[PDB]
Amino acid sequence: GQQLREAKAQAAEIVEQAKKRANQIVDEARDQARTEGERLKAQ
Amino acid sequence: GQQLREAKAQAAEIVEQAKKRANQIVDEARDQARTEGERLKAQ
Amino acid sequence: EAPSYADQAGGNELLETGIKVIDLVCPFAKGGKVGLFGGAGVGKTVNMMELIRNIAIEHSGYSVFAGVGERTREGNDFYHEMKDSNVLDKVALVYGQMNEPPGNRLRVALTGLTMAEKFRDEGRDVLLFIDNIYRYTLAGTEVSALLGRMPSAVGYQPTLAEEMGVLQERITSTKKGSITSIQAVYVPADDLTDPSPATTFAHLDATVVLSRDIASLGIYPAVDPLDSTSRQ
Amino acid sequence: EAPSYADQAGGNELLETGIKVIDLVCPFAKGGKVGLFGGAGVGKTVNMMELIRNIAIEHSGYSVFAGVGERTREGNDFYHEMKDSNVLDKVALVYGQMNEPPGNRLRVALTGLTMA
Amino acid sequence: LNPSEISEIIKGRIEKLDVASQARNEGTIVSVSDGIVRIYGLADVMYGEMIEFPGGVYGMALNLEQDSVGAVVLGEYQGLAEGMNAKCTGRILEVPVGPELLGRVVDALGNPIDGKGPIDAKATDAVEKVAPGVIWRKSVDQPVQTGYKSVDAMIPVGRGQRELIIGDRQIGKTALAVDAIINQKDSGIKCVYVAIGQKQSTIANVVRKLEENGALANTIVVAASASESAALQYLAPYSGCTMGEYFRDRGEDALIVYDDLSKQAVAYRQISLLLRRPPGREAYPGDVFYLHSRLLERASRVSEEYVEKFTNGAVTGKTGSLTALPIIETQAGDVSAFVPTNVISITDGQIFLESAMFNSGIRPAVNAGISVSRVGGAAQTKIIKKLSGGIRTALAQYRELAAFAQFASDLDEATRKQLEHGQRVTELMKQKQYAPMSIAEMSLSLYAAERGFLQDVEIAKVGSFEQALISYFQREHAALLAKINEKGDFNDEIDAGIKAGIEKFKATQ
Ligand SMILES: Nc1ncnc2c1ncn2[C@@H]1O[C@H](COP(=O)(O)OP(=O)(O)OP(=O)(O)O)[C@@H](O)[C@H]1O
Ligand SMILES: Nc1ncnc2c1ncn2[C@@H]1O[C@H](COP(=O)(O)OP(=O)(O)O)[C@@H](O)[C@H]1O
Ligand SMILES: Nc1ncnc2c1ncn2[C@@H]1O[C@H](COP(=O)(O)OP(=O)(O)O)[C@@H](O)[C@H]1O
Ligand SMILES: [Mg+2]
Repeated sequence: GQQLREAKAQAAEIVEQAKKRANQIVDEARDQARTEGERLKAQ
Repeated sequence: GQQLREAKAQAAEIVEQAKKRANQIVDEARDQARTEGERLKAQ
Repeated sequence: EAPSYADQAGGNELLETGIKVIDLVCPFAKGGKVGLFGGAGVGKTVNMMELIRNIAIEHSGYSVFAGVGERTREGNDFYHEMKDSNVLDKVALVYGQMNEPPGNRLRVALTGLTMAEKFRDEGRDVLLFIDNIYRYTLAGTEVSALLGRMPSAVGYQPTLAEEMGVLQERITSTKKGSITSIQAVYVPADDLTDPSPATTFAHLDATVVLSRDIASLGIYPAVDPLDSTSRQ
Repeated sequence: EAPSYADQAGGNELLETGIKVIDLVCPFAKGGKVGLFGGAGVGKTVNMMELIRNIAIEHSGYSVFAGVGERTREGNDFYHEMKDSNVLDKVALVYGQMNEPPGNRLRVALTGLTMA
Repeated sequence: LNPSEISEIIKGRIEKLDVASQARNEGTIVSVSDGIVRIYGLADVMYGEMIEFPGGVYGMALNLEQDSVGAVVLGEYQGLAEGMNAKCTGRILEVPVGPELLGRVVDALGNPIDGKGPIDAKATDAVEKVAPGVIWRKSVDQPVQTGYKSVDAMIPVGRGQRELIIGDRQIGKTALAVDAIINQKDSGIKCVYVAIGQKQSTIANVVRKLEENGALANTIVVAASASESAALQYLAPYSGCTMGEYFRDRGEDALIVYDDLSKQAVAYRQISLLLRRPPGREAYPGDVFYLHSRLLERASRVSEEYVEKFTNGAVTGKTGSLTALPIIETQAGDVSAFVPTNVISITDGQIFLESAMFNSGIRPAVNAGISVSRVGGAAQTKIIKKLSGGIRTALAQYRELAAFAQFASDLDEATRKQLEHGQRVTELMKQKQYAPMSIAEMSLSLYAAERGFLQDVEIAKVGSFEQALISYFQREHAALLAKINEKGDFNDEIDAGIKAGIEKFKATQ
């Protein structure tokens, strides 16, 4: 019972870690596209 | 002992389905990041 | 003009509707007058469509349906329903709906009543259905200050009871033939002491008052049994 | 006139006040509007002088007061309280007093908004 | 970037200028007060005609008396003075119409305010119209999807339906209407959003949220903000309605939002009280029901014979429609007030948003006790109509029993299981802003609620369960979801594939 509860609690950690990688990838792509946009508009 | 080794195998299968879900949401975030960068470029 | 006092016809022969609250606490008569009072979205049209469907069982004469200031989509649905079920050739339809200028809404119920008066004066028994008689009255609001009149209480026209009486006294059964009439009557802001329903109350034989509280309990057809009376 | 549709700044940028309960529980927007409720004697004037001092010293901005229906006793008191708290030179004061005819009390907020 | 020859356009404009004299019918301003101008002269002016003033200011003639003409200014009146000239234009009040307004923000007269250049519309049409009659209508049966689970399951909206959105302030009325606009970006239905009386920063935030979700190019925005004249605030819904009626009359489908009809009635009350018209209930004019009923009747579904008569034979065998979502603001839940009861007597149902459910975190906040659609399941797709029969009854059993969860351990089995199913269906209908769901995803969530696969799952892990189930069906059964997303079909093959996927999800995930 201890081993099965430890496995479900580790599975939730793996899903939340990949969700934080998901939010970092989409927000850095938005920020990089915005900075290249202000570069072309100032140019 | 026999039900303990079955509990250890079910723990490893729960961990592998968590990594498959993790790779799925990281792939969908990469596709979202690509199409959002194209939308900010077009704007 | 209205028919005279000597041409009036008395009668108390019962008209069974198939609806339990209507047959219990405010029963109808053949050649009588029915009001269906109620506020916005409490049922008035659903009750009239059920009363058309159940009064059509034991009636074999003609019918006149007058749409006065209501939804154009409801007119199209009722026409295609009667055309699909082959009862269209007994019913004459007059429509002056919410999309029209107020002269059309002011005068369309007179046209439907003129057709019902011709069917009554041929010696027949006819049904007259009017969805919102309140919408005749409100059209008389919309032109009243443009006709140069000083306003009465809560902005109504000063000739309110006379326009109601000149319309409502032609609807009766005479000794030549009979008219059974069902009219839906709108209540503004759910207030029964507003002057347009309060003038409408004494022109009717049977009065069915609907309630927003009873419909909010989930009870349909939503009739207040302590507010609904009839002389039968 | 009002500023046009193309002249709107965009975003939902916050104005830092430096007060902890305001910046935690009910945060202010730049360009925003704040209703202020309560009676008298619970610290309304002290909060207004602290907002004047904080926007002048920490953000390099200014303040305009427009008193619509200003009681003359309380306007003299508010002027001397702002002299004694060293915040008078950070704010422009426009009063439209209670004993004035109501077009003065109608246009006094437009006068203070023009200076702002 | 800027060559000098491309600025030779001026020479071409000189070659298309008509310098011949044309005859005008002219008059003179006598008095200006509060947006109302009295004019002597103008003996050939029509009722409803635009009147040209200097400075590009227009007006509309309302009161054609025998010795004067009263006009209401369609803009700022404060530059108008006694002695200035007035001209007839020959034109009853018009707006430009066409597909060239898609993507643009305009005012109530169709002039652009977004700074993206002139609008090259090839047609104009009248602002004031009578709706088409009884014989030209067709009954509504095609779906409009808002993307919300509670709205598309319980109160379905069809093409040509009028559906009111009513409730108190700041509980999500603009949010539901804007997300219904954003869900039309791949459906073929074009969109009109009319803002009446709103703040300009709110309008600019709405158009930025339309551009950020990829739906601005499908949407015309008409704006009359809170510091404009009351004439433009009164006239902007009819102008946007004419802009949607261009797509209605040519066999296509459009959708319009009036985000406050309550502020339009306040502006028309202002115009009527400045004309000294005698008021009634809540100081509104006597024709205030007519103010809403002339507008909303124009939203309709019209038959193929009307479309064939309008285009003179060019478009054959197609119906057209215009769906409306008007929005009414209430005061502390009073739905029996005069303007809210006038608009309920006009629409085909309404969606009530409740403030207490919004304040408890039930964020789409739909009161299922009193929201209704008159069209109903005639508009719905087959799988959605089949799977949503048990949602409303589960929410109905939850209404009174939601206060019993503090003592529910000492109750009988049927009351306990009805309350457990009620908490599961209530937790299923919560949904975030700017997250639309397709037909297949709402069908998966509705099948997970309806067929008893929520029974061993606790309440705080319902919706996370829903998200994981959607992701599993996107990576294992994507051809099944592409089969459901065609036209919403349901049969035994789809039933068996959904139940096998949900049982494999409940066993292995
Ligand atoms: N589904 C939702 N989930 C979470 N928050 C939501 C949801 N829908 C709306 N909100 C939030 O509710 C708030 C009020 O919404 P909104 O501005 O649409 O309300 P409204 O009734 O249209 O208000 P207004 O009086 O400005 O017209 C917003 O801050 C919005 O982010
Ligand atoms: N008998 C009924 N059973 C179920 N629902 C009803 C019934 N009567 C009315 N309703 C509900 O109330 C709505 C409004 O009814 P309707 O007759 O159009 O009202 P009104 O004529 O008073 O405006 C209906 O569309 C339906 O949702
Ligand atoms: N920041 C504060 N710290 C300590 N005491 C305060 C503070 N703000 C207000 N007070 C107390 O509250 C009283 C009322 O403040 P004040 O702003 O003058 O209210 P009002 O202007 O309505 O009279 C002051 O006399 C002061 O003693
Ligand atoms: Mg009705």
